[PDB]
Amino acid sequence: TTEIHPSCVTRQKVIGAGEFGEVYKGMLKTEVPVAIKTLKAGYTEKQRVDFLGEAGIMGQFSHHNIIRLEGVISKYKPMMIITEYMENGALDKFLREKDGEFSVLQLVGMLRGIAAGMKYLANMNYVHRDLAARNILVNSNLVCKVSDFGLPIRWTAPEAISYRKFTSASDVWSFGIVMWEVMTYGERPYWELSNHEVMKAINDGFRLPTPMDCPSAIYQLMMQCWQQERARRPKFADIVSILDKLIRAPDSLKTLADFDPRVSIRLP
Ligand SMILES: Cc1ccc(C(=O)Nc2cc(Cl)cc(Cl)c2)cc1Nc1nc(-c2cccnc2)nc2c1cnn2C
Repeated sequence: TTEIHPSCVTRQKVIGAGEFGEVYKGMLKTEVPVAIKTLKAGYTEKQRVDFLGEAGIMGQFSHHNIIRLEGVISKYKPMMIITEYMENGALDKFLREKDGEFSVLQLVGMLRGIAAGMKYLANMNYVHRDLAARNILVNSNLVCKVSDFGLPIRWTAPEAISYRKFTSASDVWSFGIVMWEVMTYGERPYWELSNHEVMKAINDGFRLPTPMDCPSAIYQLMMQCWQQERARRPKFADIVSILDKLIRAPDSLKTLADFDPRVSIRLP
């Protein structure tokens, strides 16, 4: 993993928290903006193994839709994981702050990118376990990069909740939920239902209703991500292929799924 000298890093502002340290925005000289996760004095052996292990896995990833590791500081303390900086931040907040501002084709493009990143992770034998819009970063080209900021009942497949079976197929369930987040501009899955009410609804066969203005093909795809039987869900290769074909024949997205009105307004 590329080792960066501390003199090349300037931490500027705190942007969040890590396992045993803080996360910062800063600048890297070689200035490019970067995000910086630190491991502070007193960290345990297990925290060090997990921190350096995370850096090592991130260093093996090279994909347009996966956050890119700039380097690591391991030879000096505090230790640091340094990534590219994504100007538009996390996707859930981004869409909530830009409600209605994008075209259907732009939104589906986002999903294609997320799906390509997930196909790569799954092929690399990396199970994400926490896929949600809050863990996707957006750059100034609208490119979505799968990330993981650490800690999700509403996003998690039934077998993962029930007996802790996390696989790329439970990640597919989560991707379905991410599709719904994107097409709703960041609505909260299942709205005010409690965690127990969500699981009961899922077990009894209910599923999230179609978003407003949602292409029929897109709702059909998210519905197939939520099959109870794990083996029946599409693989990420299937998802990428479908999304790529829909984008390349964009008239395919003009057919919309019926939106079930929660409210009726009667006017003459
Ligand atoms: C520094 C860093 C370290 C680790 C990871 C990461 O994704 N690790 C990872 C991903 C995979 Cl797919 C697999 C495995 Cl093994 C590990 C990401 C970053 N970078 C960012 N993080 C945050 C941030 C904010 C608040 C709280 N925590 C983080 N904001 C950012 C970043 C870039 N731009 N912005 C606005």
